[PDB]
Amino acid sequence: VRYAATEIAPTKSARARGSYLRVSFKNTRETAQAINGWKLQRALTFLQNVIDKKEAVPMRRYAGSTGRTAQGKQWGVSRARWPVKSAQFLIGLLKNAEANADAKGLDTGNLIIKHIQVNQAPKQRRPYMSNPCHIELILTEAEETVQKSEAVVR
Amino acid sequence: MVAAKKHVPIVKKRTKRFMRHQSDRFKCLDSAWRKPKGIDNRVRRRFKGNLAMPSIGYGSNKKTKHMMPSGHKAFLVHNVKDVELLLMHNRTYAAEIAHNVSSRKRIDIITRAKQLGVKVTNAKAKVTTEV
Amino acid sequence: IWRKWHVKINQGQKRFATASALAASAVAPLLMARGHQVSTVPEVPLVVDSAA
Amino acid sequence: MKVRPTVSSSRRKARKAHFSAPSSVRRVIMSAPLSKELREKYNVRSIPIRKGDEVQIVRGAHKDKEGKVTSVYRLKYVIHVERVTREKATGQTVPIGIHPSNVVITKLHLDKDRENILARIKAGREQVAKAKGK
Amino acid sequence: LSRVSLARTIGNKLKRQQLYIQAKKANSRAKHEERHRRRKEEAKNPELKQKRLEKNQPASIDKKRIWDDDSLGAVVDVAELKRRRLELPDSLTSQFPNLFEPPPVPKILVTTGINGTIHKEAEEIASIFPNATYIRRTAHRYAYKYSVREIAKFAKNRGYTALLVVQEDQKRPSRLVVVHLNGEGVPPGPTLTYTIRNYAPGKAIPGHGRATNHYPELLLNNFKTPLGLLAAKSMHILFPSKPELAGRQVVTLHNQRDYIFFRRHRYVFREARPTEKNVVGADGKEMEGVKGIRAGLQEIGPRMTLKLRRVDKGVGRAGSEGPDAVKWEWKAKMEKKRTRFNL
Amino acid sequence: SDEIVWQIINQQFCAFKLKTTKGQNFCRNEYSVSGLCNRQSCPLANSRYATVRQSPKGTIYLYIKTIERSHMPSKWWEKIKLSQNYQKALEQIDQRLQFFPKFLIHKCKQRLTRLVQVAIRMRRIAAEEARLGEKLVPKMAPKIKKREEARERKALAAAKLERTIERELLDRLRQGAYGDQPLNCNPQIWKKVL
Amino acid sequence: LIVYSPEHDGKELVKGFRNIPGVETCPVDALNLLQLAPGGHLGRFIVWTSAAIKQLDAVYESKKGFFLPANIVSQADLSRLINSTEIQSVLRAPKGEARTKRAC
RNA sequence: AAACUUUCAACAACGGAUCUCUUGGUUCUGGCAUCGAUGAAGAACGCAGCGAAAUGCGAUAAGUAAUGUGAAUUGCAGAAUUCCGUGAAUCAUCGAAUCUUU
RNA sequence: UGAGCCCGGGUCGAACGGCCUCUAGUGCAGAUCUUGGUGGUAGUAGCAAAUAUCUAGCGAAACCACAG
RNA sequence: GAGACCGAUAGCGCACAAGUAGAGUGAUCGAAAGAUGAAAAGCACUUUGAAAAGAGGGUUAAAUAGCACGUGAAAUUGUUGAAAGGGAAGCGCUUGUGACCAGACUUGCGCCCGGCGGAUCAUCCGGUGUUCUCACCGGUGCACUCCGCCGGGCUCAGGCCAG
Ligand SMILES: [Zn+2]
Repeated sequence: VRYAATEIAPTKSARARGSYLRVSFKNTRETAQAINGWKLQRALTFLQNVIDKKEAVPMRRYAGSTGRTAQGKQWGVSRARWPVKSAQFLIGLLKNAEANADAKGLDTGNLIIKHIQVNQAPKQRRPYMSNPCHIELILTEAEETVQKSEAVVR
Repeated sequence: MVAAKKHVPIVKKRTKRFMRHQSDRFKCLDSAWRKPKGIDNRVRRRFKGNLAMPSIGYGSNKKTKHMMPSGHKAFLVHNVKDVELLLMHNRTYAAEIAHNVSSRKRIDIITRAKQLGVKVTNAKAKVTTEV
Repeated sequence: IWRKWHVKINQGQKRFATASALAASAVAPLLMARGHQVSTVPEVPLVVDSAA
Repeated sequence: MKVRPTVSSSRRKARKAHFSAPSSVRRVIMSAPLSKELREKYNVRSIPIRKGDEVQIVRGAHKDKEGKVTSVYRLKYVIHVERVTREKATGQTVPIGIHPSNVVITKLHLDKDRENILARIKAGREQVAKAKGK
Repeated sequence: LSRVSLARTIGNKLKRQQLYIQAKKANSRAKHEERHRRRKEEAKNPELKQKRLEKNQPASIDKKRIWDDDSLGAVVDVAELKRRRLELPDSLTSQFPNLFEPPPVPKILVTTGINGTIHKEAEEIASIFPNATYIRRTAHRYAYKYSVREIAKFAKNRGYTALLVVQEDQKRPSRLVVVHLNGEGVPPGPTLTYTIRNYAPGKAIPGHGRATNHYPELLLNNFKTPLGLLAAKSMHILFPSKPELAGRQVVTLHNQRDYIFFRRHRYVFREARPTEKNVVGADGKEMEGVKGIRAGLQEIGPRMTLKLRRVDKGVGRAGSEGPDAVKWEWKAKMEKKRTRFNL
Repeated sequence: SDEIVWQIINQQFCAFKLKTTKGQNFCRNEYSVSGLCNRQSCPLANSRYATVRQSPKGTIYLYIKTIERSHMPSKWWEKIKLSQNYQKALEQIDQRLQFFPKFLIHKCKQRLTRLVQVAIRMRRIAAEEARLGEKLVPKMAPKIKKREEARERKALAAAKLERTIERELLDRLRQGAYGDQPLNCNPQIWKKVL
Repeated sequence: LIVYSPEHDGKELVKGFRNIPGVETCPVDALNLLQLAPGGHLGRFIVWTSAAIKQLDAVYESKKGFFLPANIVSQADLSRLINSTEIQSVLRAPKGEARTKRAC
């Protein structure tokens, strides 16, 4: 039969969650998609350089025509925007996962963002409806490589 | 020699199911067949390139109706007394243990059926082999 | 509430049905076909003495 | 089968009467059987339980445990036996609520009114024994 | 709200939900205020933090374990009873003199069930053990059905040390039967039946490796019960005693709360990157001697989980004869308490 | 009144009837010579009847029912022991069921044949399971399976497998378990340890 | 179903059969079709008394406007009617068998 | 190349269908006849340690007396309050009383 | 043939099914259908009751068989 | 006191704060809203931080039962994997490719020797129940007969597809 790709060891990963967060789902999803797959320190610098104004976040699926500058040249997207609150929430969850990895015993210099998922939260019943979200990110260690030994003769 | 009976070859006139018209487009429409009742419905008028409707000409041979590919007919069993009813029909019927039968009763049915020479379709149910 | 809940049956047909049921009760294959365990019963109209 | 027209076999009314009962009715409901030795001694089968009785638990995960009843919580329909306790998360030892039907009274808290109850039950049982004998 | 359920006191769902929400707000704010104040006083006085940490320890099921107050089923610690006797193993070596004068080099025969379909899985499980050959049990569908006792006698006559039977469920490995064939005039020995539950081949593991022909070294961890010592010895005899250390390959059987996690890695002793921490020792940090030295590990073998289910005297139930037919049998009622472990 | 009880059984209700959706009805009655609900095989609607049944001892008997004991449900059947010799048992069935309907005779011979074949098959099967030693046992119950899954998850979380392996390998490296000039590690690594 | 005569057996036997699950009691003068054919299925098991049989002879002559019905068939055994010398003698020779061999 | 769109599978969401339950409704049947100027129905204000709702009660205020039972009440806090006793109880019964403004 | 029915795997936790009869508030794709939930428009229009441009934060509605 | 009634969009508007919340100057109008667990055992403690939030860890049979709580559908959404496409998608018939899944006849009987053990074998004995001639026990033995079991020998029958 076919065997699914087994999960990485819980001693090599660190998970952070945030539920019923009062930030917009679309902006948070686009911000999470921008930082998906990166190294941890690179994501830290990008979110801190998008909290204070230098760097842009491109939008691809939930893309609204707001700004058209050169900061989208590196992403190849002509539509770029700068959500702020989603960056603060992602920053808070990233330091939460850093604290979890430090407590668990992981090397915090080789942490990469394995996966980050933004789901929809229940809508706030006040016709104007708020769009909260859940965020679940899992950081892992960089994959370690061991040199083989030459086979023996018999 | 233990198998099903000698039977005429099993011929299925149609293997696909008859899907309801426009049931692939709407999620509110189940795929179970409903006869179209509209006057201009081209499925009902039997235009070319449309869905066929179920007809009595699609029926199966009476000598191979209700018959499994092995040649047996399915006989639902809930206990050991039910497989004992197949003592004289071991070559025509196969035992199908019901879905709500417990594990030990399933072991009892499988053991008796093997002794009677009756095939069990779901003998790989919640049991396992101990050495 | 003024639905027809009760059924009027002729008393002759009811007495016919009661006599037919009494006659059927004296037949033992009908007793086992109804679902009664009478395989140790010595006679199907099982008469016991009144002194018991 | 019930015959008296005042009795009700309604499940709804029975459940309402059980779960909305006064404290004295709950006392009557919260009864426990006597031990074998006490049953031959007092000719009484069961008595309403009270604080100060020494019981043995005969059902549940705390079977064969003995102890003195230190609380009769009629509102929660449970008794609290001595040393049959638990541990909370913080480490506090809370009592475990055991139904009085799950215990057997090995020693009674004998006062005057309890002796009157035992005498009345014994008198009724022996007068029915006389009625059965002749 | 730690003693009272609002669902059992308030008959209105919405009122109870509002009350619970207000309770969560108040409790979270008060707990954060209390912890901030506590942290400020730890900053003022850095001494009572150490007493707080050494007094308020987190709970663990391993420390809450219930022992007994030694014969193959007594939940006792052999090392601690030994240290009691120094300051009542003998029953194990009396019952199993073949397992407990060094054992010879092992030759392993690995097979399957009767109409087995796990050929690749059994071949990989055989490739775990050095000097192991996989032979199918039935050839075609309608051939002779050899029994485990017959195969055990056949492999005993051909010099094999042990026989492994891998039994499947839904085309996946489910049970492992280990029979010790012994040698000379000794009959075939004890049979240990485990359940394989979480099986994944090396390919399934992300970032994996290919094993070499070097003999691995055994890490049999956390076996204290005499049953656990028997299981550890049964796993020890299957492998050669002298490992070829040129190929750094380690086979780990770690027992935790009756579950034996089986892994296989290859390792390298490297210098620590400057963001890595020193390896913390057991019951006290700063592993003396290897500060700045760390072991890099790469999975080259299958991840499986085992649980010892039966120990038999002979080759299975049919083969064990006398009143000492079954040595040990797992029952679910023995795991009624979550702090009771058989190992 | 064989016909009248047959009409009542067949067209209204019988407690021994198993109605299947596959084109055949079955008779749950133990004295039915073929487990099929039809007119000739009914043990109730036929006053004279004959069947063949096997005792738990293994002795096979022929049961005969007459009309003159039909009001005697405790005395319905006379039981005649059939021989272990198959041909002699066939002739016994022929001799006792003389002048019976040919359907009953034919079905009695067929039932005796099937019972002897089942006995031989049972002996062969019992020998094979005695030789092999296999036995079907139930799988784990869903509550026990859920318990093992949850506690294995907690044990895997508490195991800390890779950290334990790395710690034990470093411990083996400290105490000289690999010996002087270890083949495992580089010479500079062994120099740093000392 | 226990059928008794209340004049000759009394009604004290009703009390002794009440708690036994399944068993029912009915006087012979007030027989109930809902008890003689439960579910509409004929053939209830009945334990009579001797006085029940004697008054069962008695009470079917006491119903005004009702007499015991005459059947439209005298001999209900169809095998006795067809397989009898009376009918088999006048029967013409059979025109075929139960199974017809296929001609072409 | 990458990005986007569509379909399928696993997992995670949203939502509250289905199943099972029920101190509720609804319909029928039986016994009985009892509000108020000796202040009714209804409205308001108050009475508890923490009372938000509901309920009970009226400055004798989650009640007093009398009778009966016989050892509690209980979410937390308190009692030197009661256990061979005219005696606990958010107990039951109920014949005596108190009964604010309308 | 079909409306449908039976079995396997997972989840789940207290009841349920076949057959013969009886009974009915008994079978949905639509009714500008009722109630609830959820979308494209759309992070768009706009910062408006409630809660002259760029950028943060907030954020609809008409319309919608499927597409030009 | 009951029922061939309804079962939380049903049944009274109201199973729960219900003529309540709320609307209207007023007469009046009038909702939505049930289910943790057997037991709160309602998550101690360590550690992020300002959250109706996490990670370890613990209770429990179970926490993917955590007062958002039995089960947990669809519409709609996110992460991962695979495939296809940019002048509509969707459907019917028929092969092909890739991935995944299943696993075909359930695969037997009869003869001929040798050994062993039982019996329906012995016109053997005793007992029990009976439909009174059939069954069932107990004890004897293998001259005959019949069954099995073990070791050899032989023949036959076997499911599907091609030429
Ligand atoms: Zn029939």
